[PDB]
Amino acid sequence: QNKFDIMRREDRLSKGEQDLTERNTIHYGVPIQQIVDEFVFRHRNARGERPLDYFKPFPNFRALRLNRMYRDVEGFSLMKQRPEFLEWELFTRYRQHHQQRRRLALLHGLEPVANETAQERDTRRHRLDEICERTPFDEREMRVNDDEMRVSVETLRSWFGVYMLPSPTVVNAVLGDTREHVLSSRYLNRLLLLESYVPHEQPQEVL
Amino acid sequence: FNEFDAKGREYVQYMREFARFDPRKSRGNGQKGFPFRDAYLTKMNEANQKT
Amino acid sequence: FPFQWKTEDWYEYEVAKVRNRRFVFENTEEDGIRGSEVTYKIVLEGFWDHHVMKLAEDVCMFLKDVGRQIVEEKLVAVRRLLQGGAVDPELLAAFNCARAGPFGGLDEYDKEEVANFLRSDLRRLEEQCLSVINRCNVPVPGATNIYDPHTSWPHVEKLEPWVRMAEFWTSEMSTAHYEFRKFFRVIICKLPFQSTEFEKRMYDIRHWLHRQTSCEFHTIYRRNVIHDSAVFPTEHDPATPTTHEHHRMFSFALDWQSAPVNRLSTDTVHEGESWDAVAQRLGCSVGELKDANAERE
Amino acid sequence: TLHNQRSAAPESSVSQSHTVNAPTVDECEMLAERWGTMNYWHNDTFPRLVVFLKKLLVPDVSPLSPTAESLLSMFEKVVIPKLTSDEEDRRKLVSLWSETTLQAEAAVTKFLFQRGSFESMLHRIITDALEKMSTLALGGQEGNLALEALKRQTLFKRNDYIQKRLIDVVSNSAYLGYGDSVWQVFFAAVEANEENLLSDRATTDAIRAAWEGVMREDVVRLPDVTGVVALYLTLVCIRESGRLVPEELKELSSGLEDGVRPGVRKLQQYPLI
Amino acid sequence: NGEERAQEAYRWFDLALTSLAVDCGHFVPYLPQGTAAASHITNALMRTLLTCGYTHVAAIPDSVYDRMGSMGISPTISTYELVMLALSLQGNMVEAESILSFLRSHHSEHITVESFNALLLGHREARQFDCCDAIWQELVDRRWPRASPLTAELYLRSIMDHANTPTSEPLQSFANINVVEKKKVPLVLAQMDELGVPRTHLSRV
Amino acid sequence: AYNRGNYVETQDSIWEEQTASGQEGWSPATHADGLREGLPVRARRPIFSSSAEQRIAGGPQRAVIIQYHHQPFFNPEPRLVKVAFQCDGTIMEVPISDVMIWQRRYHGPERTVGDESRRYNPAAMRRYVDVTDPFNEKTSNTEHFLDKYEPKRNADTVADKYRTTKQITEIDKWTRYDSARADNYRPLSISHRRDYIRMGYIPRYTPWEWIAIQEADQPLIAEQIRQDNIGTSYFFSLNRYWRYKA
Amino acid sequence: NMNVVQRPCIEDGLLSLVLEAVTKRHPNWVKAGVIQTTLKDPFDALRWMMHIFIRLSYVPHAGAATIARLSRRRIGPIGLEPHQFNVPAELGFVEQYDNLQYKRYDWQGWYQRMLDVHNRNVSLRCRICDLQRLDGNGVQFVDMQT
Amino acid sequence: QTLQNNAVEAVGAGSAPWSILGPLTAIGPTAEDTMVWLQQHYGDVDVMSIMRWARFRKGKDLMAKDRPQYLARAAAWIELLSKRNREMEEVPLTYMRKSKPLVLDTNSNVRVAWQTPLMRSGGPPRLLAREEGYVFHHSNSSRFVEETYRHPGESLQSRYLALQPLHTEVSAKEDFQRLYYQAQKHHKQQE
Amino acid sequence: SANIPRSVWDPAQHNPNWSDSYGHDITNRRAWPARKWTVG
Repeated sequence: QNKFDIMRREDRLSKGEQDLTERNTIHYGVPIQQIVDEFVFRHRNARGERPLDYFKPFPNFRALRLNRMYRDVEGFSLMKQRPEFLEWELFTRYRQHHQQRRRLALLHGLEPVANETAQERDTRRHRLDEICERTPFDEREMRVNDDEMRVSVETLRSWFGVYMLPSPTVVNAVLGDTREHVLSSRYLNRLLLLESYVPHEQPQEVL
Repeated sequence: FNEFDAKGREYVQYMREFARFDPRKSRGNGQKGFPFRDAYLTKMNEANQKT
Repeated sequence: FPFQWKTEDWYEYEVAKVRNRRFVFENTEEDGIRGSEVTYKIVLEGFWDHHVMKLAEDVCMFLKDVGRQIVEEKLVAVRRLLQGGAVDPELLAAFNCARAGPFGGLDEYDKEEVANFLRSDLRRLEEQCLSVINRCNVPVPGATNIYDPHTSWPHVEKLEPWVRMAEFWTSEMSTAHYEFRKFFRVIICKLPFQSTEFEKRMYDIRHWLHRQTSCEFHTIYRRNVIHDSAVFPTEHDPATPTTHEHHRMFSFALDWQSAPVNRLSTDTVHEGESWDAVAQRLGCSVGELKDANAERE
Repeated sequence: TLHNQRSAAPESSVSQSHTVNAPTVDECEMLAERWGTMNYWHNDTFPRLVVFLKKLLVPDVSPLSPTAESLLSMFEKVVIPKLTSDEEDRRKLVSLWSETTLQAEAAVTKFLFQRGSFESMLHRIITDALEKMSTLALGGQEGNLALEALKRQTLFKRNDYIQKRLIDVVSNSAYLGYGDSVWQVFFAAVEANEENLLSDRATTDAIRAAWEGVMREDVVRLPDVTGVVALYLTLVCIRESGRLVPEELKELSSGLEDGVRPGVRKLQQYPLI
Repeated sequence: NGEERAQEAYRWFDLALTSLAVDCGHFVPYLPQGTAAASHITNALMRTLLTCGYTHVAAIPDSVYDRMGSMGISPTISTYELVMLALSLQGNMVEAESILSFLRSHHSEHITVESFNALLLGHREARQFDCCDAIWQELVDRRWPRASPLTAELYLRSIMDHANTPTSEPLQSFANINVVEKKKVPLVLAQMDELGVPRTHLSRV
Repeated sequence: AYNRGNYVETQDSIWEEQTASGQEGWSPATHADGLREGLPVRARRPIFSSSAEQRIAGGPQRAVIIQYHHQPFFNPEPRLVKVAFQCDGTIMEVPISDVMIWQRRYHGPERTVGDESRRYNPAAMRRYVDVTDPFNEKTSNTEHFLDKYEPKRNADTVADKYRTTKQITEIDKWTRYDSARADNYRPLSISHRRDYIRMGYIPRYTPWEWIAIQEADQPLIAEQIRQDNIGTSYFFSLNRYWRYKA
Repeated sequence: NMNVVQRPCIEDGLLSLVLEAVTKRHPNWVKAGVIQTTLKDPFDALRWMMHIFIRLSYVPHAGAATIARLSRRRIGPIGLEPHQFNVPAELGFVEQYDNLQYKRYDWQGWYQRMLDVHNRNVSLRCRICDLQRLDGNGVQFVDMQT
Repeated sequence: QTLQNNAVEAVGAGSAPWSILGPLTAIGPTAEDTMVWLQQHYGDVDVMSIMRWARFRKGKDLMAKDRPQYLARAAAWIELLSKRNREMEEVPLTYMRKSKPLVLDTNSNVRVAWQTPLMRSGGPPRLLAREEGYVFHHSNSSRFVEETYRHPGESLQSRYLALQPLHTEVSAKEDFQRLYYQAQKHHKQQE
Repeated sequence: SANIPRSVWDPAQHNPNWSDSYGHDITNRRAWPARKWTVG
């Protein structure tokens, strides 16, 4: 009824925001838990979406939920829709490498902060790469899960190459003996460096 | 199996309570500040016990 | 070890442990699950033990989602109070109220020190509001233990059922033994602030309870009490002391007045009295007498 | 089919009361009146007491040359029979040089924690010296350069004093135990000297009553404090820890609280390799 | 006559700045922009432009604030409160909460109740009533600046606007759901009896 | 802005994005968060004074968790965590409330460990698990010295390995008890979307709409607010009018 | 020998300078008689540390009551006169309303009155350690003999 | 005195240009001019009724006996009840600058601040701030910055990297009174 | 605060570790064979 509200609605629609007159009624539309329960009820406990640990006698609460793709696969460049027989074990080894990197950063005060300037971020990342290249990779924390097999580091080094899973001699040779230390971001950056090298126009019928 | 049975879990908890008992920390706890009758009254009789 | 004691210490231990059963201070200024500001106990009663157990899963899930929403509403206010604020002049006047401080004389707190005492208390609100929120996000239906205070908020505590048996004839032929019984689960809600929004939401659980299942509410809250040293003064003993004859049967109604004793706050000035002579007769300072009588010069 | 209401993430359970973030430039501005905890001034990353002591430094001052050292060392008796030759001008110049040296020492010891007031007072001293120099010194304009050298030297002296005796003392926060071992040393020093601090002959009954009422609560939490008061507490605890530590560890030790408690189970006691 | 009174306010602002440049004839290149009179006249201009139509209300934090910055005039607390009220009438809540967060970070001893009234009115206009409850609970918690009867007016009107709001997720299967928020009204009134806000200082509607 | 080909740079940028948004970071630790050996932690350093009655808390320093007796009989109230601090290596026993872990999410029961992605199968209807060996007990990863004398027959080893191994389709059946299953959560309103198959569904949690209707129908008692700011009437309140008297 | 730090030696003049800066930062400490400027006794600097800690840690009863009324919403009156002490105390009481049979009918009044008068108990609790604070006159409220 | 204290505290003690020209005009030398000045500078309240109410204090006539006490009481009551006096006695605040998100998104709290040409001299004349994308953005952990990038040379880094965000931290506010005071100090203490 | 909390309906406040109502009771009614060994 007001000209103020009409001008505000036209301004908000020009900005590309939600009209306040569409907020006149409250919609508590479709919670995720009801959607998941309807999906499970429609698909008869949703087999195929459950992991293989769900069909084991003592599942954890993480095995009781359906399969989703989390933010672990977002960095892996070799990850496809269908991996070829050994890429998932390399991805799990890289994931455990980053988890040990997170543990080492929490140990030595190299965790990120909220107001981090990019120069402080690069300094903290360089110090974390300096302190993680001299720490050996812990294999006791490497936990095998739903379907993958237990693969040693030597099989992955023979198949994928020595550059994919490096030795300290290898990272000293690329940035400048078979043992595994925690991966660093500057070494993978050097590896990627070496691998890369009229308004209101009208149609013809109205014309 | 587990480590202890039902009465064994009870009396191992009473020894952990008396190992960290401090009477000034029993300020307003009520009867939960009473420090395991068996081991507490044993200490009060050391003038008679004399190992 | 082995435990051998005097019997007089064991006689004194066993009476002291039962008499001090409810001599407990619930709302203490402390860390997590022990310490709080208000304590709510909702005693649920029903005729079957699985009826009260299924209700205590229905109410604890209700008070978890409600209580997390209210504490998040208090946590979003406490984190604004910690970013910055202006000191209340009535709060500053409360610190500078005593005549003599701990260091002798008037302790003049500025706006820096009073905002420091307010910041150190609001830092305790954040550590206690995060303790309730973290225990409200733990009980997933995959792994749920609502009977442990370290795991869930609120937790359920067991109570002994009320059981009363009857001995009556089935005829002088035989005696029947039937027992009335009802079962109890109590729900302990410990909040580190007083919220009337939560007390309103707690009282309306009685309108959607289960069949033949009722409840009662317990509330232990902190409340400031003033001991007025002028209404209840600390005086000497009288010259003629009281005896046992003032404490006979029916001396509670005919010998003693109710506390407190009325003391006269008005007086009349005599013939040769001055400002220093009335204050001597009333036992007060001369400047204190003129402040109560600022109308008359 | 979605919701028209405002979608918002749940409020963060990360404790912002104990989260010490990166220091902003407005925080370094208002650090002179900032109330912080002992963890805040002696933080493991970004300690704020070092930032508070580093904003007292006079910037862009440098140690002067050994030529300027040889100039400023001998001005009382070799250059003073060159600017003038008569008795009263020599007497005036001797008195002015001695008074300017005395007030430069007073300036470098007086305003140690106020940089702007020290700078303004030193500028006023240098101008009031230069004007009375320009009255009777003339001699080819030599004394004004020797007073600019003294202006450089006195500005270097305070910046070296607050570096060596304040910044390099409170530098290693891990040696100080991130402020908590400072409080441990303070409580142990009170634990050693109850007869001198809290007695019937030491303090009044109100002080003892307030001290007992502080230390009888459910959790005794340490108060947040101002940066100059934090520096005071740190320096007195550094001085007082020498008496509580046994004689083998008085000079060289690992940590401020090292040997203060009688029996401590350390993690570095087993791995000698 | 929103646009005409806005043009007259801009013309009188230009007249005022010319007379302030006359009346100030060291700090010579920084006059009269550094004086209290320029900030007072700019606050008067913002307070008058709030009265006008939506274009000038939207131009208060857009054009007027940028012009006050480019002229070099130091603002006061009424400047930020009128900018917050203009953003409140626009419906932009993240910028108004950003301005109050700026005031909480830097100049916290100068904040008056008009900023809280601006946020209450704006979250009432943006129909985010949970933020209205959060702001009212924060104002009851800190107790300073003191709650005017305009605070109780805006909060109770936000409660009555939320309680009369129909919902569409149960599709009115049994009854109206939001009426239970009127149960918050006997609580908050009691809070007014603790806040010293007289309930007779409420409008008749 | 980050290198998508780099894995560590991408995961570090994800970590910094979730740290800036407040999702990850130092939060007070629950008992359910998985406090185990080798855990980095921020624990408040306890201060010891003989004049202190209960205890003195201090600033949160970084430490490792050496051990944590999660059993309620090995660790009564208040619970203790054995930690070793970063600065001096001092092993102490701190309370569990003075313990802060680096959470990775808001809603977690175990906020310490991160989420892990599961493998994908296109035709996931066929997947074979040994019923006798669900976690593969009887297989030996290491080569023993006695396998030279074990029988080298092949068919008898594959026969039992394919006999008791069952597909996941015939492990469990969707009965009529699953159709009438009650929700583990409290629903918003009772949904008639799936009401053709359920046939006897009774909820174990009353929905939010029904709670709101039961709350909106009954009034409040004005004396439940129990506000008090004056004090107690020491002279009059017990001597009031006779109909309303104490 | 590499992971050891030489203990720095602090002279009394540097302590006097930092104490002068502390007094100039907080003049109301010297005005209220908390700290001094002098360093005559050898235990003076530790005494001023103890006084600073007592001032920054001890909360008076009226100020603590006002802070508890502010954010924790503790109800009750607050006395600012020196003859009024603030006692933080707990109050326990029972609320009971029937909802099964005695929810409503002509019996509901006397049954609700029976439930109310049966729940007439009010438990008022106070720690004696909370009573051992300083009064408005500077003397402690409850001492040992009290 | 209040305006002089505001201009002193705006810098931190010298005076600011805040107290050069305040909102009060001079009083005319007439009692009618006095009534004019009180009606045009405190006209939201009834000044004469306030001065009549402030006359007596606990029965004592202050206007006939304690004259400066009555003047201080009436001035305090007029300054309290008047809203225009409350709006004209405000402390000068710093200027809150707008900000935009970063081009290379490193943090959600790190933002590129909008800088006044008074702060940085030179450069091109700019447009309005909202068109480029500058809004009011501030929180508890907000940090403001100027964002450039390190200049790429003809080397191994050509396209694989996102041209790393070299940052330079700026302030969140523009203290105009302190800038004017420091500029006048550089115009005065240098000479 | 609101009558129905934000954790119910808002997808940004959804618990990621929450599991459906049907899987746990189907897991709990599984019958596993006891005899895994040859002798005992």
